[PDB]
This record gives sequence, C-alpha cells and structure tokens, in this order.
Amino acid sequence: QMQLVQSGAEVKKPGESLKISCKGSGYTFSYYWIGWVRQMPGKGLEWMGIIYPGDSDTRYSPSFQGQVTISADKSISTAYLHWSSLKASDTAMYYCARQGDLGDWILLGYWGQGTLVTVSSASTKGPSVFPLAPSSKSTSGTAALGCLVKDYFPEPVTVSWNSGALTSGVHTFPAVLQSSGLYSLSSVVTVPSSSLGTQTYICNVNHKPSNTKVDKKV
Amino acid sequence: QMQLVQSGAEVKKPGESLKISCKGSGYTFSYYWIGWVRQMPGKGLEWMGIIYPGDSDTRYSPSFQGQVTISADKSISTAYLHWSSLKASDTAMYYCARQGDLGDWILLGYWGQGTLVTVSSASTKGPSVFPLAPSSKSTSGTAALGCLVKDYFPEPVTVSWNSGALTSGVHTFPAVLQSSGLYSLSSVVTVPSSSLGTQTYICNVNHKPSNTKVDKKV
Amino acid sequence: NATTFASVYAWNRKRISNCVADYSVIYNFAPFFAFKCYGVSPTKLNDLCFTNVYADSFVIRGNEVSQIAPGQTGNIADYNYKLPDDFTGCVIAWNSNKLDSKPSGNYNYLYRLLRKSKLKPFERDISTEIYQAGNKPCNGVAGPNCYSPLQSYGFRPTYGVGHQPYRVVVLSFELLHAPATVCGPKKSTNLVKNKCVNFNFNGLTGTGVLTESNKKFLPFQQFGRDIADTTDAVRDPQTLEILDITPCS
Amino acid sequence: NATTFASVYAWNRKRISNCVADYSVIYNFAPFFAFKCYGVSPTKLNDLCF
Amino acid sequence: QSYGFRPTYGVGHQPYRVVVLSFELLHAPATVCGPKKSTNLVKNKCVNF
Amino acid sequence: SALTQPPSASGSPGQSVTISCTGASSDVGGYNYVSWYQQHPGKAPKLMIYEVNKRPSGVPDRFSGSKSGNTASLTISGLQADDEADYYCCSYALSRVVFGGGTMLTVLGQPKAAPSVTLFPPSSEELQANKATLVCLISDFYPGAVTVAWKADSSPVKAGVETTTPSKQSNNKYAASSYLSLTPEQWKSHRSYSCQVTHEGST
Repeated sequence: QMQLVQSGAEVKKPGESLKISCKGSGYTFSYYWIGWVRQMPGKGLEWMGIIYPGDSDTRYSPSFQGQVTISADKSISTAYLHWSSLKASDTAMYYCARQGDLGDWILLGYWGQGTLVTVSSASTKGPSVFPLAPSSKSTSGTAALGCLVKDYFPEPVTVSWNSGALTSGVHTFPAVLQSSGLYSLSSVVTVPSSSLGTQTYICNVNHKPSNTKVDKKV
Repeated sequence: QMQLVQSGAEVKKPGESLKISCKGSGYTFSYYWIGWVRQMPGKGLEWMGIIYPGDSDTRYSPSFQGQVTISADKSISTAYLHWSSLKASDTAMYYCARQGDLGDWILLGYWGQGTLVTVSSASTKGPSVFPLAPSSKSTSGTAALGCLVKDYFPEPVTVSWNSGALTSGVHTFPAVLQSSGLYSLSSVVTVPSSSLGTQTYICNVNHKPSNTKVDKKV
Repeated sequence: NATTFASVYAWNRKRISNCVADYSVIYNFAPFFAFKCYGVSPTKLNDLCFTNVYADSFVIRGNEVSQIAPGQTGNIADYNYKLPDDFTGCVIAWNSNKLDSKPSGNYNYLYRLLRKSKLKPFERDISTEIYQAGNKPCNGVAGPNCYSPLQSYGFRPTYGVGHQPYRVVVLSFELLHAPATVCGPKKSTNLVKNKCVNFNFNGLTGTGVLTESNKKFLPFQQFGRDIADTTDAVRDPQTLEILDITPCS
Repeated sequence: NATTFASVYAWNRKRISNCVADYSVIYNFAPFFAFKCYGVSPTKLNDLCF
Repeated sequence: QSYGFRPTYGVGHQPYRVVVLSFELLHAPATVCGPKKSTNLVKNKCVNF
Repeated sequence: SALTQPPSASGSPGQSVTISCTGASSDVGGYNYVSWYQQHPGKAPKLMIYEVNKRPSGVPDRFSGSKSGNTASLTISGLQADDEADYYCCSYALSRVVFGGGTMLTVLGQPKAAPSVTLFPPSSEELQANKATLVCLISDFYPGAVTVAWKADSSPVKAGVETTTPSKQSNNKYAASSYLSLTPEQWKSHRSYSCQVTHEGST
C-alpha cells in the first residue's frame, strides 16, 4: 500500500537550520516526482519546488529559488527539505506530494500527513497552573470549576481531570497567542451547584516538552 | 549521517580468492568516486585503483593493473574488492575512501575503518618455553629469572608472571625475525638475590593462534 | 590526463617543441564528442611534421562545443576563446561529467558572461574588473548599473548530456614550410646524389634529383620555392648542406 | 515551458508574430539531442529577421 | 586476443553487432531486386521502362 | 613520480615544525595539487591539509601548508601530545595519486645513558637437548645504534647471530636482543661466551 510518512513536529528559533523528512513507501521510488507545498495558517497553498528520485532535477518556485533547497535519498526512499537561516515568517504547515498513475507530472494526486513547523524568538517555559475558583458568591445555576494554564511556550498541552475521569462536562478550549509569544488556555467542567468537590475536583495538567507534572485541586 | 562500514577481518592462505566489501550510507552512491588504498605494516599508503558507482570507469594503478580488480553494486550501494591467486606479500591493511563535496575528484577526503588481510604462508610452530636459569654460580648484584620463548611463527605472544602478578621488574623485549621465519623473545624480572623463588617464580606463556598453555617454573 | 583544467577566460596554452609526434596514444581514449580537424586529416598527423604546436585546455558547459570553430559567434566565442577564419588544427572534446563535476555544485569555473567588446582570436582576458553597463562610474562594487561579469558554472552530474562539463583540447599547429623539430619517429636512410629518387625530409613527398648547389640559405629558412611556388630547394635537417630538388628526365 | 505536447498526427502549429527574436534564451533550456538547421547557421539565429 | 564483454561496462566496451552489406550496382544480370510488381510489356509506344 | 619525505621529525610542544615533500608533479591545470593526511596508529587516515592556500572545515588553524617550486612544506604552529602521527603528502597532478614514504612526529629526545650487559648462560632444558642458544639482553640505552659481536675465547664468531634495536616503552629509550644459535657440543668445547655491546666503548 502506498503511503507517505513524515517526521514529527519541529519547533526552533529564528537563525537555526532545519531539515525535515518525508518517507514514501509502497511504490517504486524512482519515477514519481516528489514536491513540497507550504500552507500558512489561514492562507492558501504555496508551492516551493519538486524533485526527481533518479536525478536531482530541482525546479524551484520563482519565489523560492534560493530561499530553500530540496533533496532526497534514493537509497532509503526518503525526501528531505533543508532550511537555512529561518525567519519568523517561515512557520507554516508543509506537506509532501507525489504524482499518481494518471494525469500530468505535476498533478500531485497523493499527499502526506503534514509536519507542523513553528518558529518563535521565545524559549520554553514551564506553565503556571492557577485554580479558577467557582462563583462562590453567587451559586445561581450550575457550578463551574477549572484551572488556568498560562505562561507556556509549547502549544500542545493535555489537561485531564482525576487522572482521566469526569469525561462529561469537561470542555477544553484552544489557547490564544499573546503578544509575549506564550499561550494560555482554560478548561472548565459543568457540575451541579450542590456537588461542590464530589471526590476531589482536582486539576491534572501535563507538559511533555518541559516535563512538569502539576496537580492542584480547587 | 555519512559513514563507511567495512567487512570483518579475513584470514586466508595464498592460492585462494578473497572479496572484501565496504558499504557506504548517508549519501547518494552514484556520483562519488570509490577507491582502495593499501597500507603495508610499517610502510606507507599504496593506491591500487578507483571505480565509479554510476558506470564502470575503472582506473587502476600501473603497478596494480591486472593484480587486483575492483567492482561495486549500485543496487545495494556497496563496493567490493576481489582478489585472485593471493601471494605472501599481499598481507596489508586496506581502506575504502570517497571524494567530498569540495576538492578534486581523487581527493579522498573520507575514509572507513580498515580491513586487515594476512596470509603469511608458513609453518606455525608451537612455542617451546625454556626457563632461563639465573646466575647461580655468581650471585653478585641482583638475581634475574626468566624463560625463553622460541620456535613460534605468530608474532603476538603474551607472557605473564604468576597469572599476571609481579608487575614491577618484568620487562618484555620484542622478538627478532630469524632466518627460518620463526621469532624469539625473552622476558626477565629483576629480583633480589636473597629472594630466589619467593612464591613460585613461574613463567606463564600464552599462544592464541596455536592454543598452547605452557606453564613452567624456574 | 589532468584532474582539473583551467578556466574558460583563463585558458592555459602549452608549448610543445622537440617532440616525436605519435598521436596513436590518443585514439585509445574514450570516444570524443567532436574530433574534427579543419586543415588536415586525423589519420595523417603521424606522417607529417609540425613547426610550432600549441595545446589549449578549457572546460565548457558541453553544449557550447559548437562555438569553438572558425566563423562562430556566441558568449564564449566572442568573450573567452575565438578561432580565426584561417585556423589550421584539430579540436578534441570529450565528456568530463565524472571528473570536473560535483553533486553539490562545482564553482571552480568562470566564463565571463559580460564584456565590453568582442575578444580577438587567440587572446586571454582575465580582468576581474566590474563590468560597468550604466553611465554612472562604477566604484568596483556591485550595483544596479554594474554587476560581476565573471559568472560561475552549475556543473552537476544530475544534468543530462549537453549541460555536463566537457573538456575541450585545441591543438594549434603550424604546417608551413619552415625549420621544424617535431617530425615523429620516421626513420632516416642514406643520402644519395645524382640520381632520380624520392625525398621526404619534413613530409614533403615527391621525386627529384639532388644537385647540392651553392645557395646561401639563412638559419630561419629551410624551404625555397620558384615562381610557380614549387619547392625546388630544401635544407637538410641533419646536415647543414643545401640540396636542390631538380626534376628528372 | 509546457507540461504536455500534442500527438504526432495532431501536431500543433504556433504562429509567432509581433515579438522580439531572442533565441539566446533557448540555449539555457534542457539539452537538445539534435540541433541541426538546414537553411541558416544556429548562431545567426538570434540575429536574423523572421 | 579475447574481449572482456560484460554488462557492467558502460558505453565504449559493450558488444555491438555490425553488419556490412556490400552491393554491386554495375549493369549486370541481377536477382536481388526489391519486391514491387511486374506490369504489362507494351511495345511501339513512348512509355517509361 | 614518487614523493620523498624525511624518515621522522622531532619538535618540542609549543614550537613549530616543517615537513618537506619534494617530487610533486605538475600539469596545465596548476601547481597546487598537494594534499596532506594524518593517520594515527590504529585508525584510518584523515584529510588535514589540502589545497594549501585553503583548508577544510572543522580543522583548526594550527595546521598550515605551503609550497615553493617542487618542494612542499607543512607548517604546524602549536605542537601537542595528540599530534604524534604519520603525516603523508600526496601528489594528484597527473590524474594519479602518489603517497610519500612518511614521517613520524614526536617530541625531543632524551640525554644519553648506559646500555646493559645482561647475559644468560644456555638454559639447561635447551642445553641438554640437541640445541643451544646464547641470550644477551641490552637495554636502558637512548642511542638506537648498537652492534653485538660474539667471541669464543678471544676469537670472533659470527655464525647464526641476529640483533635488532626496538623501542621498549614510552620511556624514550630503546632496547636490544641478540641470539647465538649453535650446537650443544660446541658450548662444552670452550669456556663461557662473552657478550660485547660496542655502544660507545669497550663494555
């Protein structure tokens, strides 16, 4: 079966080299043109260039001639995308495409999984969890308890309740990019007012890039 | 990452073919010239020939035109070095080199690990230990006891005292190449004259190519 | 058999003198892309002599081999290397994509993309000055009106046949009747006198009679022609005597 | 700079008029297997009138 | 001397079959004409032959 | 052609040394077809200095190269302990690489010493058999130049004698060993043999 597997998410700082990869399998990796497509958040698709597995016949985009170089390894059937002197405007979603059994040579009928590439001048910093106390002065309606996750550079942050319990009522809201480059999200749970702290009502926030296990109740 | 891996050590006899290999990875094995360099023990480097992975374009050394043939397999990206009718003078170290991204086409900037070939067609004689008795007729000075290792073809021979004890005083002298092709060394130890045979003063000579465990005291 | 030749604008010329012309060592190489002699035949060089033979070495992008010829125009033909209309020699060009090309890009060759005027035949212009194309006086730096005239090549083995680096060797020899030193291993015989026999001193074949006249030839003169441009007197290469070529009965 | 041409029996003829005769840009294209002219010389190409 | 014909060698050392067809175009009885077709033999009239 | 290199070089840490390389060919391409390689004992060589007007990446500025005519020079500014290796020069002008003889790099020598005159009589286990071998041990001497001459009661005998001068250890001094093989009946026919060193004087 033909499929394209890419590398994991790479987060770096401006002024640092980067070389992502995208391996294709299930077909003869000698005759199908491999290319890369850039997609900025909220923008359309942007084509940068294509390569040939047999010989490096690189046809770069007129706006990406010397700004980026593309290469591949025919011995392992894996294409690469090397960068040099990254800028703040280079953070976008990149895909790898290949031609199909029918159509033109730049039809790009197949696609990949997508590699999330983000760059920012801010460095990693452990999040500070603040327990969002419910409206204790006005219990009219339904109680809502949660915690405030703030001051963290990496966007992927998983938040659970009671080591994964309390599935119903919990709604995780996506974070927002502040001016300082640090994100901040909020997760609450809809619980009855007469059930304040049933077992523990404790927050569970995990952060893999910093390895910070913070558990605090409210 | 670019790296060159070679085959293990091969020990054969003259009159038998030999075909060592050296596989290169981490780069496109179609445009970099692959060659072999011979290095005799105690001598300098000797170039034999080079090959091209794309097509068969072999340029051998004028002293190694028909004495050795070089080939490679582009399908698996592995270079080979085949021999025919080996002689006693073919015992040397062989490396595989490749050109870099800069320089000439025969610069050979990268190297491998090394494949040691040794034939040395002779008669492997078992070492006969002869305990060198000290000067019992003249004890003036310091006593010196040792054993005589003689009649052995392989040069590497390890000699210890009391299973590795008595570190101080023991001085091992390198062997000498006799006319018959057999080496001979001698190892003694400086001991006080009043301490003749402290514990045992026993020699310990080991020979790996012949598996002879000879232990004799004096 | 050289690892790297010279640049196009800096083509090196090798002077050859006192040689034994044996071109059989060149035919055993790879099949050349263009082996065309404009004044002689390639199989006749071993039976002739040369007064002054020069060898030029330069590497081009392959498809420009048609520009190294008399009466041709182009970038290299007008800026780097030009052949005169009266050129008498041979052109040797073969593929060198395995030697003078790198997978990452070989930037050791220039071709002088820009130049003020057309270059004359058999000249070398290695000036690295900035080509001033505009009206403002260029101060030797890159600007909107003056760029770098020396551009680098993009020799890569991934390109097909035609864009690969091709080493071109131009053999410029002089076959004019003059005292020469390069004749080859052609053997010598005995010098007979007063008889109708053949003669071959420096490739001049024919039939005549030697008379050994008292003509006073100068050191730089060996051959002499009559009104009809027929060589009637020659100087022996070995002996310093003068021998005339008179027709037989 | 075309992706796909036409068939052999349906070869397309492109009329060229009201433009500049600049054949020097063709030399930097992909290498040609046979560039032979039957009426003029290839280097007079970008000089003549058509 | 024998050849070293091997498929590993590139252009310049591979075996190439060469066939030389020597013909004789002088006026003489020929029997190796090209196929074609025989027509009628007309006479006493200006025709092609 | 073949390249010529000195047998060995010596230099104290901190000073500079120069390695000569004479015999480099030339062609119509240039005269800078000289490269240097460093191979430590027990590993593959490594390209240190090539195209002496330049230098590769990852190589410190301590290694410098030059060339004057047909003689090449390798200049090393700072000498350290990890620099003791064999340095070879290569000429690749006429489409043919040729490696020189080689030169081993080390540090300055050691003042002179006195050799040993250790001589053992023929061991009984080899004497009683149909064999005999005289073993003379010479060591603890700096100058690696010594010829062992055997004598049988003031009579020079040089039948079946071999002697070398190897290096013992990093103590900067050399050693020596000699073996005189003869018949056991010859040993009992005269008195005890003598071992002469002839290092600097009669000893």
